[PDB]
Amino acid sequence: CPLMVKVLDAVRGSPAINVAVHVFRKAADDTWEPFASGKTSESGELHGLTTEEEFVEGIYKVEIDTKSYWKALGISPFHEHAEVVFTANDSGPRRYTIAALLSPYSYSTTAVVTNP
Amino acid sequence: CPLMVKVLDAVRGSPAINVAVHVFRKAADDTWEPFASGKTSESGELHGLTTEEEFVEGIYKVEIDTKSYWKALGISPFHEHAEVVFTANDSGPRRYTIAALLSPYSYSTTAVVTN
Amino acid sequence: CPLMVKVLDAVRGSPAINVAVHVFRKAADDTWEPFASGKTSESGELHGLTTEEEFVEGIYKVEIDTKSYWKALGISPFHEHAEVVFTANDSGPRRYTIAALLSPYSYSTTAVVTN
Amino acid sequence: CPLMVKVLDAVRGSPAINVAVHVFRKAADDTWEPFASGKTSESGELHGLTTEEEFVEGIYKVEIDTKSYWKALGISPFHEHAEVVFTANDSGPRRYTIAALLSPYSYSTTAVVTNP
Ligand SMILES: O=C(O)c1cccc(/C=C/c2ccc(B(O)O)cc2Cl)c1
Ligand SMILES: O=C(O)c1cccc(/C=C/c2ccc(B(O)O)cc2Cl)c1
Repeated sequence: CPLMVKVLDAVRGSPAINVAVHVFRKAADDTWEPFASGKTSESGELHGLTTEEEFVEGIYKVEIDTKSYWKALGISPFHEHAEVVFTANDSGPRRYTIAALLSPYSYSTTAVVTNP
Repeated sequence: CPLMVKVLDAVRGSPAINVAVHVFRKAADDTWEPFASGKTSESGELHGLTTEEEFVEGIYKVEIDTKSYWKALGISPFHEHAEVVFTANDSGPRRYTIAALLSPYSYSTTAVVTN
Repeated sequence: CPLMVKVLDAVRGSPAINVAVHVFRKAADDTWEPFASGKTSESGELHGLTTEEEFVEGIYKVEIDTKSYWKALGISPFHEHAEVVFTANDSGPRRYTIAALLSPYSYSTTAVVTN
Repeated sequence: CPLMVKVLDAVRGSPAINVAVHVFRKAADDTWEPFASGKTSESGELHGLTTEEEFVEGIYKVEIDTKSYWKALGISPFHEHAEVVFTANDSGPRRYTIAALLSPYSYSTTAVVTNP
């Protein structure tokens, strides 16, 4: 699994479940092309977005749909989404975990990058 | 000052100085139109981006050029930039501070919205 | 103002107002001796804790009473309090700001140390 | 596993490996009694600190030795340690993950609490 997304809820102290995630990759014309999408499981994890073959070098954007998540809990949050933009695989294949910790008016994101 | 941006450095324990910041407003066709920009000061702050008259309700994006900041310090970073996307809403408090705390492989952002 | 404490609320997007803060200094027998305390202001800030003369090198602990803050808002929190423990060092920059961003099950803290 | 500690490094984008962790429990006389200790593995996780039987109701302090961690990387950090203090098991047994994300002058901690 070359790209995994994990989302946690800082209000409830739990995984953030059923969070929609859309991944985009910058094309040669500088536009953001849809790359993969999914939603977090009961563990707050999203697996299976892509494959080693498909996940080539590029600039990727991981958009985490935080607003939809919060509204369903009765909270009117600040942000539209959390966006995470990074260059991937420019020194060869790596495995990326993109993690996000969510609050209604704040979020934090970190990456764990490992070499297979 | 309806919109202020503040940036801090979690590696050095300091304001993040001379960081480029660009603000965009979402247009009717869903594209991002340049709205305001500047560089953070010695206190890590960027004031004077807009005025009450110009800062109407709508969706805004604040892009913070974190990659260039880390590169200038000789530190290899993860993100191309930090992006903060939010709706300005007239019912809520009037002044928005978008703050960001930067590390090479992580960032955190919060909004302080007050009267 | 060699030591300032600033507290923000990640749920409401606001300063954390009227939060009790206690500062302790580590004594020679390893016990924590009360040093200074106060409540955060309407801007989430606590100034005037100590003076240059009194704030000598040593290990300090800042305890932020987060549990009472959340309980007053009707929100069930995880932590008893947030604790920030650090060494004051004379070589470094002179003014210390200990900042904390609070959520019910999480908190983040940073130091901004400047001249 | 009723209590697990996970530590990540925000400078390197990796697990924080070999981080010492000491857990204390408040005694009846209000002193902090040593409860369990260990260090994080290659995954940044510390398992096996305690058992369901031993981990009774109480106020617990998880002290993560961040200063020692950073000095070994050549960084003179701000904090002595990160302390995480919480009441546990007061509504019956729960499973607790205490996570911490470390930078030289900052750290963030969150808890994931689940009901077995
Ligand atoms: O505190 C922040 O700023 C922060 C930011 C972004 C992510 C995280 C959480 C990471 C995490 C990753 C995996 C597990 B796991 O179920 O083993 C648990 C946790 Cl908490 C914490
Ligand atoms: O993102 C985190 O994890 C984080 C952690 C700890 C503190 C902060 C906030 C810093 C701050 C400091 C001063 C002002 B100010 O009123 O000029 C505003 C802000 Cl938001 C953000």
